[PDB]
Amino acid sequence: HSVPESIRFGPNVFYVLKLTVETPEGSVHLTPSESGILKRLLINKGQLCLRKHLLEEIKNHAKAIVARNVDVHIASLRKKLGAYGSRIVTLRGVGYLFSDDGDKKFSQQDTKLSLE
Repeated sequence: HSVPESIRFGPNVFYVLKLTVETPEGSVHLTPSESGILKRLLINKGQLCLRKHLLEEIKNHAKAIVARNVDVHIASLRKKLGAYGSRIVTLRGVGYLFSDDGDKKFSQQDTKLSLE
């Protein structure tokens, strides 16, 4: 297991602590409450999670301060987030399988500055 602290999906990078994804043209902002849901799922990045239990992850980080539920906040997130919004898979039997890729990003070294 490896807890990542960044997002890299194709030609678009998203920060888990910035809430802003840089696009080819420029940048793209979004709501931290909706992007917060994808931020909690990014901590796992491809894992078997539950729905109701997910409320505990979105509740621990503002249970949407502008909605009625989290499931409805993830839908609007699909607008700001992008292709990552669809990442959250709701299997009718398994639960929540936000299958992304798997290639985590464990910050092994602390720096990199030497001849090659």
